[PDB]
Amino acid sequence: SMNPPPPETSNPNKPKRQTNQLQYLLRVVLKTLWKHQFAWPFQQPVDAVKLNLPDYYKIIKTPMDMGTIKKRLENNYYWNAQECIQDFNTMFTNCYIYNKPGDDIVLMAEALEKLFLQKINELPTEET
Ligand SMILES: Cc1noc(C)c1-c1ccc2nc(-c3cnn(CC(C)(C)O)c3)nc(N3CCOC[C@@H]3c3ccccc3)c2c1
Repeated sequence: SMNPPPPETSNPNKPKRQTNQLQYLLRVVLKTLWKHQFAWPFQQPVDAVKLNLPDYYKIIKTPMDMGTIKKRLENNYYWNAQECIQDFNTMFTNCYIYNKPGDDIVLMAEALEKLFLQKINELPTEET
């Protein structure tokens, strides 16, 4: 089998912006998560071929990972902080769909998501 093409990290027709919130997401939120003990499985797309995962890309049609989100923040791909926050949420949700509650990968995701939500509370309250 084959993996699909990864999600785009640049698009020459999509308008770009840097906001205070998008900056905080790169400089504070992603940085914290990236260095965490349980980050590594989320630092790049799920290689479903190499991990031999049954029907992964048949169940997960909107894949997402921190590797992608990191390059997207670095390339000023997003217009809004909400676009980025929904990428984080997609990634967690995906994990909780494909994997059994309480399995190791889910406990890792749950720890990252708790840390995510703590740092999302510190966001500048207005996007400028
Ligand atoms: C699936 C899935 N859904 O959301 C995410 C995120 C995943 C995901 C992503 C990457 C993964 N990478 C591995 C992995 C890559 N190398 N190794 C080390 C070694 C010695 C080859 O086993 C383990 N291993 C992974 N899983 C695959 C499924 O079962 C558990 C196994 C795992 C999880 C955590 C630690 C070790 C192994 C996993 C999983």
